[PDB]
Amino acid sequence: TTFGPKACVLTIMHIQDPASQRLTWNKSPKSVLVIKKMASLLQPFKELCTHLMEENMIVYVEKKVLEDPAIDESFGAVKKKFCTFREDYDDISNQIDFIICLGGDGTLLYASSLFQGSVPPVMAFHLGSLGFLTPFSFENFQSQVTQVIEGNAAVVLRSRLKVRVVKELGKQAMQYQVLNEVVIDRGPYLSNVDVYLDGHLITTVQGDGVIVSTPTGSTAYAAAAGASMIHPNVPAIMITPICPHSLSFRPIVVPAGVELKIMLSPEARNTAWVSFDGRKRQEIRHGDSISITTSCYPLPSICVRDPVSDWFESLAQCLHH
Amino acid sequence: CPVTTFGPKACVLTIMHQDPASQRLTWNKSPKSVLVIKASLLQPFKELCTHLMEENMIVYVEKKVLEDPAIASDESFGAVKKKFCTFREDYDDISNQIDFIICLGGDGTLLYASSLFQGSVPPVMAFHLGSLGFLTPFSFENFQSQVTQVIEAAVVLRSRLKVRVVKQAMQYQVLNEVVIDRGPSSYLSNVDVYLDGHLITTVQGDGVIVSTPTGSTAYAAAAGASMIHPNVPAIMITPICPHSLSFRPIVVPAGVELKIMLSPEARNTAWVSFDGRKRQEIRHGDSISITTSCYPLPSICVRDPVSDWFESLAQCL
Amino acid sequence: CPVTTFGPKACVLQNPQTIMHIQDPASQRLTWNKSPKSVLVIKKMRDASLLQPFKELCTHLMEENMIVYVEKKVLEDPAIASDESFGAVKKKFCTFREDYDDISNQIDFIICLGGDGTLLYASSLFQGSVPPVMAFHLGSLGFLTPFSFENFQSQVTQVIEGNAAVVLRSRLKVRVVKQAMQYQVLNEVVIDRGPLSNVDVYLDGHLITTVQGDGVIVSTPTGSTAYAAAAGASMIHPNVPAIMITPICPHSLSFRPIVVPAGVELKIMLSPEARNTAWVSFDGRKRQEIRHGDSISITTSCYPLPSICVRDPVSDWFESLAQCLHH
Amino acid sequence: TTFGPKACVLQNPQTIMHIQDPASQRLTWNKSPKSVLVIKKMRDASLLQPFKELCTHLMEENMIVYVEKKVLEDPAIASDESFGAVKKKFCTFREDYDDISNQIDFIICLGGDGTLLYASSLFQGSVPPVMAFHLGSLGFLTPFSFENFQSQVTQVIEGNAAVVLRSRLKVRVVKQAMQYQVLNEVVIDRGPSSYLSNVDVYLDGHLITTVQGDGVIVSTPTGSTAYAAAAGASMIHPNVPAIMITPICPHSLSFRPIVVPAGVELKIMLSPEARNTAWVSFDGRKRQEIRHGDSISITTSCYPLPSICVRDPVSDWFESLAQCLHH
Repeated sequence: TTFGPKACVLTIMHIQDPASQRLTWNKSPKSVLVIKKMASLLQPFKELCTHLMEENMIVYVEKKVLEDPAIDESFGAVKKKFCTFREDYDDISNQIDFIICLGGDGTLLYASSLFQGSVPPVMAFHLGSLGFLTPFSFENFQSQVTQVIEGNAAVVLRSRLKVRVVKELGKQAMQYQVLNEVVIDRGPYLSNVDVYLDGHLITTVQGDGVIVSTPTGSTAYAAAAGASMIHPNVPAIMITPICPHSLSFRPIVVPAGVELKIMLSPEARNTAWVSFDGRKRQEIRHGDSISITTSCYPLPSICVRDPVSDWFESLAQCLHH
Repeated sequence: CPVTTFGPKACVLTIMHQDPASQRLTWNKSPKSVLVIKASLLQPFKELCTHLMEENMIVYVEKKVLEDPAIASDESFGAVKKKFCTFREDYDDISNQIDFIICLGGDGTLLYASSLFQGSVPPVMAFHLGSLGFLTPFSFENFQSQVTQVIEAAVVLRSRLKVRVVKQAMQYQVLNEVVIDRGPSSYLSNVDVYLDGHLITTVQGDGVIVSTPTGSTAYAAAAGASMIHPNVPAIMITPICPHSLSFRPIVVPAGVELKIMLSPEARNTAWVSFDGRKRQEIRHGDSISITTSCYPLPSICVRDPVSDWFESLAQCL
Repeated sequence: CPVTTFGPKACVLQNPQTIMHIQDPASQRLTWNKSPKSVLVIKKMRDASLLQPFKELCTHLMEENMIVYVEKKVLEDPAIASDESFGAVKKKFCTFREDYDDISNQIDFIICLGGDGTLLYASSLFQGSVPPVMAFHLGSLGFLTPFSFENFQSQVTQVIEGNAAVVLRSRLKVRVVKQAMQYQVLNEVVIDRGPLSNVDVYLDGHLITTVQGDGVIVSTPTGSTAYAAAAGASMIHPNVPAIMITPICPHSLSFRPIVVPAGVELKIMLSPEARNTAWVSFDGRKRQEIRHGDSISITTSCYPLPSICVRDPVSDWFESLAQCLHH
Repeated sequence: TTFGPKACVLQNPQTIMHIQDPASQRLTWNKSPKSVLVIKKMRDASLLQPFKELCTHLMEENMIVYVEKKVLEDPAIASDESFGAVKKKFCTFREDYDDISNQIDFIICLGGDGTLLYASSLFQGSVPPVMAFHLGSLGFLTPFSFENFQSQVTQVIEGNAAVVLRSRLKVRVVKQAMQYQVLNEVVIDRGPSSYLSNVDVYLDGHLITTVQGDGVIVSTPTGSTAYAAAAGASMIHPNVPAIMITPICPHSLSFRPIVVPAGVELKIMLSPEARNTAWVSFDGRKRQEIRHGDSISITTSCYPLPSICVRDPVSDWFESLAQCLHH
């Protein structure tokens, strides 16, 4: 904090080291929500659920998972002991102690959509490929699940973005938590979307649109639009234009504490559309604003080895293929 | 600052202790020595140095600056020219003699300041005359009052990389980047990149750039990297014209240790550069270790860390 | 002239059915079999800077005893409607309705005021043979507007009375079979996803890939400075015979833009596994859904757009490129 | 062709060009081939058995087989006692010392990558027909599978095989005038200079831009899958007549890759204000310094490389593209 022989820097933040973080259970978990990728995961699902119940724990699954014809007379005993919820009708946000994901892709996106406030710890398993969000192998799953419950497992606090859509009626405000990104794209050539950073007009996006992503979302849609692969321990917000009219408009990475305000330019002839992790697509009209900030509710991803090692392994596998 | 509770039963159990957007400069003692680093700049150089001396301060400059016939022929500036405290770039170490640095003109003035201060760096106040750039936020108009205001200020702590080359061990502090390229070799490079001891990949292409957020607007930008705000703690790995098009630029946490060396199967040698200078050959068995330096470059703001960068981007776009 | 002998013993047989007879793309000139009488004037919409040049050019063309056509909506604009001086001229225009009237065989040559969509709007009106297009720039040079409005009278006269140079800007013929519909595009045909696309791309009957990404742009060398430019394509001189296939934000980063010969036939359709529908658009217009079983067949049109040159096809593009890289 | 109701383009004999259809070209032997040059990919053990098999067959078919001296020096070839009889019957040449340009009737390449580059460097005039085999992956320049090679080699010798005439660039370096033929590209880079390059690019005498970056790649459609691919260029079918100009890590992000007509003349030289020197490479070989006053003139060569086809120019490339996008 000393700069040369006479100067120094004089507000102080208290953050735990992202590389040293571990999970703690104030009380032993009892309710577990199981999420599986929407056929190879049928036997692992059946095996996991039987184990969790034999370990005296209430298992939650979406109603549609048990409706699948593949889900068996032998599994009937377990099938009857499940706690089911309906995705579009039921709120299980405050009922779940722990989350287990079977398979990759949108399992963690789906977990994030169910938990729009505090997110319970997430243990993600891979069956097919390693991916970036599923570090655990299903081999010796019983001992690993036990070590996560009984021990102090390492975690990556995968940041999320808080997205507030204010629409003129009074006014109506809608809040969304995105794990990967928030896309603002043109309606059916040139969008006219104004991007403000901490109150400063940064630019008017003219092109297909803009992706505002988290380091977790750096391997998602933004990757395809020219963004960098960002380790989930890097505190930042990424702004990636989609097919910009100005080729000089390169992807941008800003500090996690900035506030983004996105709205249609007053001169905008056409409307724009906003999407939250590819879901809940809705129109942005004149007078409507989208405010993006880093959420105070990150997704706690449990680790196999540690935050750095797990991502490096996923990167090494990514660059081997 | 995230909520540390995860659902109804879990939470997180090493604790680190300043907001990068709220940082300001403090003088334990008033500055007495200023280092000035700089044809369009000749009159503002004379103007500034006459002002700094009139404000009772020892002004340091490199010997070659005063050797210039534009400075040497000026008889009026002969009184000031004699009062400067000179140093020789390659022979003299002024690292612990300078209290504050002033840069005239853009480009490699900050790179040059970084090379002179391989330990703690005094605060840098950079002026632009031509274009705004990304590292020169101050306008030379009303400089007298601006400098008075800086002495009697907001700052960005621009991180640097600590580079260790073992072939004999050599240490270098780089402000922008360290480039490892194939040099005169036609054949694609065979550079092994290790992150915290883990072999990530073998770079096959023109090479790899390992940069700081400050260096993101430099060479890495041209190689497909993102523009990273200097308040983001991170190290960047950008391949140069990679053979695999899927090999995207990478941004890693500031606390990782990078190890770069030739692949055992490498038929040709690689070359390492430090902020474009001190180019040298990398042979088999030689290693380049890269970590974030504990000595960042303190760049003084015209407005604030966020606003300054946004305007440099507004001018860029 | 390439040497047709390959080493001491081999060569390529120079057969009459293999030798093509193409007019030099760099040496082409315009000829009037009869003097033009009708002119179509197209001006960039909602640009106030073009109002005075429009009125000036229209007054001149009529004073040169010629029927000046404009779309009805152009004269409806309050900027034109409020001007009392332009009344005499305003009454002498032949107006047509964009969506109702076919002026394809009534127009002798076209004049464009400003860049952007002016030329693609001309292409949409002429789905068969296209009359000569003389495009003017007011703001920046651009790539499709070579003429300066300074001394326009003499230039318009030189184009009518002389043998002006031309670039035959190729177009694509697009057949949509859902019922068959035919479209001519100057720049591109975009096949994009609805709110991961699963669009199959066939080249001369061969399935090349399934596009998982935002979609695909199939463009002409003229379209290379348009939408495809923003999606990572190259700038292609309009005298280069080719079809461009540019993916939009592909899932596979290794999927680079592709340039194929002008004589290939592209067939685009939804992959059998496509859960969502795709959308096809023609120079950003006439957007329509693509369902399972529907096909889009793309070939080079036999009706290219004749763009009049200030100097020549090569010189004009080089000048536009030099100005493009100066900015 | 007509353009609207009254205009057309004058079809003049001095304007009409007589170009061979690139899709219809086939190989003809004026005399049966006797001397074959065999080129195999360096540091690849998988090609050793195919090499031995091929060279035993060619000699059994009473033909003189040429190989570079270093190929037979390899311990894998040198130790094999069974291959000794064939090893003694080869005509060896020394790469940089011997000129075999007028001794070879036919070229066979084993494996991809630099094999065709190496063939091109040996034949700076007329190039004998090239039959390229793939063992590992299909690639873009090796269409033949080594399975049933005997019958394929015979069909190429006894028949009228289809051919792609892969254009080359003629490069004249005046620094003393030297001439070079490149199959893929000519690179002009900043070399060891920390400072951004200052390379002036002229197209048909017109100064287009000053490249300030790592440098510029001037490539052929064949070279589009080589170095230029890595620098942001498009994949161009080898039947597209064109020259490609791709900047390497340009200082201006707006500087996109460019595709120009095959008949343009490029002149590259240092900007008068250039503080540092540039370096010119020819297919990654013969690297040399470019000082003030030195010029590089690039045009399409009159000696293209005749690549023999498995099926045809279009089909072969589409298959290579389909395999490229499958991986």
